[PDB]
Amino acid sequence: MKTINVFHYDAFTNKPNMGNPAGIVLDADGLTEEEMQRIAEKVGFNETSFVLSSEVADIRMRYFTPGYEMDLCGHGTVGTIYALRERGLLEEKASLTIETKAGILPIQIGVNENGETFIKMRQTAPQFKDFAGSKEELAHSIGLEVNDLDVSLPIVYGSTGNWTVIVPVKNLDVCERMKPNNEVFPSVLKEIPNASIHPICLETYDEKVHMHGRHFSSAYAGTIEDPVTGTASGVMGAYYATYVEKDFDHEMELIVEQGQEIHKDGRVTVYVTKDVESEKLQIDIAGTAVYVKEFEVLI
Amino acid sequence: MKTINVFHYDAFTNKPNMGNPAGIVLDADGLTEEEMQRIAEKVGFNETSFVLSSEVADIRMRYFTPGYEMDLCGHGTVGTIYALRERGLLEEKASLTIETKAGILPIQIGVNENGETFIKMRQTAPQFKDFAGSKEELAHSIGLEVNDLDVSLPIVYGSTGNWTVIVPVKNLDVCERMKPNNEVFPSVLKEIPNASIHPICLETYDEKVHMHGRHFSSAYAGTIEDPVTGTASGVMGAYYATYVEKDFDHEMELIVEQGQEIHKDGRVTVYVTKDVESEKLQIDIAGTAVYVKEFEVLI
Ligand SMILES: [Mg+2]
Repeated sequence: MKTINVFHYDAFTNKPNMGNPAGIVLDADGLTEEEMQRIAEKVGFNETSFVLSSEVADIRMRYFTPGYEMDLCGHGTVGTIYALRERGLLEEKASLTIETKAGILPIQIGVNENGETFIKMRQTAPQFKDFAGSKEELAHSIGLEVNDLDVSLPIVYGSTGNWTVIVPVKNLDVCERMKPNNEVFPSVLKEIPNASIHPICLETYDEKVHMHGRHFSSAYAGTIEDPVTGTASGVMGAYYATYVEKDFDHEMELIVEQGQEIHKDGRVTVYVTKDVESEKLQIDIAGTAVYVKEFEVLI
Repeated sequence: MKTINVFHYDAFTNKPNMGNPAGIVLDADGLTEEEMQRIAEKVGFNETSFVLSSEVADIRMRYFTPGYEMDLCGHGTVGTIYALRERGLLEEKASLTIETKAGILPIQIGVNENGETFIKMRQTAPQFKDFAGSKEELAHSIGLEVNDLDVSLPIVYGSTGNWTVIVPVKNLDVCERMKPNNEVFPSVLKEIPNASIHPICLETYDEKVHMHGRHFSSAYAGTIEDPVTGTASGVMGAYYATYVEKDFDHEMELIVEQGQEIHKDGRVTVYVTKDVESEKLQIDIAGTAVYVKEFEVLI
């Protein structure tokens, strides 16, 4: 048997246990892909990342769920680069390239006002489609009634890499009552039956934050609810810039929060940029992260 | 998008192109399994080896044929360690360990009777089974008549890691007449259909060597003839100690030659020890290697 040290960092939070868990093997150059998959299974977190040597970038990363390899994982990238940086395991520079199976990712490493290191990455340009299904059926699928929805803002499918349904609800009291019936989502979401559902409101628990959301997994995911979701956060930023606060020049940013209803406290910073030659908004997200624990896995 | 330097050293010879070609990537830590497989396919050698980081041994190695990964490769290990040492990429030591998927291999290094650097490896204790099939079909499958076989020595399946059939034939003249019909081997070798066939005789081209072999690959392999075969040579040494000369004091060494019929000239040194612990023969082999070329592979 071999002994592998695995770290647990929580992404998109500054407090242990209050974010999206990210397993990390800080130097995976001694491992095969089969070993990586087995380590991720034994770790049993939603995802475990492996830091590797690269021929074409500063580093390479592979991302695994307990059952399969993913081409990309935003929260795993945030947690992993944060850990490398904070541990003294990176070169002295404010940007990094990461070789992945989906391409080379440029990463920016910065510090926020509070002195915390933030990891910033680009998402895919946003796409929206109107939701044309039944609002009452949608409300019921998340344990609500139709008058819990916010009539003033549109329900839309949105993607900056993965499709989710942005469902505006009246306030936090509504969010607290939600109960996802994920198995029924496909019947309600005709256009994109495998989308997740991400209800939102502008009322927030955290003071510096502009939007609140909750994330309910697709019917095809197995899971019920994700703690702090970087992909959906990017969609929320694009949505905000498109439907809520449209009047900006060049660049705006907002912070979204997630996880309070399940005893967490996640925050994602979303940067929305427009350029005169670009057909769509440009979306970046950034988050900080925090050490949770380290433990041994035998393989 | 990646340019990989591939080295070619011939194993089990001191003369360029007179041994068993070993493709070598000296630092493969930037590569996936798929990339390593693709490089092996492009190179086209019977085996290409990849040097990788290890947390539990001096180095780690993976071995690939043009089509699939192998668990072990003696000639690739010899060529690779010889190359690493030649280029100063290993701590210069008389012993080291190599992590492989099949286990950690202890390796010894020294200077042989001929003044060349040897790489020495432990094989598995010999297993034998009598060949009970048709000697006629066997002889024909190697382009011989049944009369060309040496009746005074037994035909056996033998393994020190890979099953092969030791087929004693008259002499070197008979060896030169041979031509393998590998496709028919499984139908001939009823007991172990996927075995290779390794004819031998005690007449040698080099008077300072003890046994002559030739290696005809299994039907399943992507080859027809292997130039200098470490596994089979270990079986030959065991065979010598078991069936030819059983009278020695604790340990003996012999040299086997292979490759002359295809215009090469390989040598494997075989160490046979009467292990008191296992109460069975213990077999090591060693050989030298030689630089042939370097070239780039784009993947
Ligand atoms: Mg590797």
